[PDB]
Amino acid sequence: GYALTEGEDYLVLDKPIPQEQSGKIEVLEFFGYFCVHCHHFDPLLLKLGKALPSDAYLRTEHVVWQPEMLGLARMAAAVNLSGLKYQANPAVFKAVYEQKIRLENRSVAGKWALSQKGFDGKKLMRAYDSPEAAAAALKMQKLTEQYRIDSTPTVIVGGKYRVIFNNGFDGGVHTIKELVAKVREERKRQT
Repeated sequence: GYALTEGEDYLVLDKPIPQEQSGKIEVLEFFGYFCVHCHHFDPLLLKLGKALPSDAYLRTEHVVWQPEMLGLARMAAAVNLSGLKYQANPAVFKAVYEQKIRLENRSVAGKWALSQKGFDGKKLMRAYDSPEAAAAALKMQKLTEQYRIDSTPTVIVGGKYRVIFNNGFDGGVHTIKELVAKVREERKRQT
């Protein structure tokens, strides 16, 4: 099978990241659109996300390490606020990592978004402009600094378990699935 041994598969965080929901097991991913490993790992992570039972969920946050790149953090806010994660991610990652398009810039984003064709780019920009998006951008920066996120992708399952990708990011999916099972059993009540 696939036993979960500490200091091997995962590390118990020093200082847990509060889930945005009590009652369900959070799978948290920090990432950047400029990160070749996030880009590659993203299809696999969304797939896991879509298959997660109803008691668990995926949450993704975009690291902010330099003020100039808060706009990428804001584009991620758009993507998610808009409900377009499953549609837009591949395209967004592509534009940023493969095409070096500067989506942190607003004129550029809006243009790219509306030039798109595989999802409602209009919707995306409605959300990108929403004041809720800027607020989420700042919370993302806050999250980065507050919890010392110095590498992407960082996956914390259930607030208190940090994934160690000792056999590749591809190998971490079936570790994340086990961490949710671990938190579930930790949550579960008796008689």
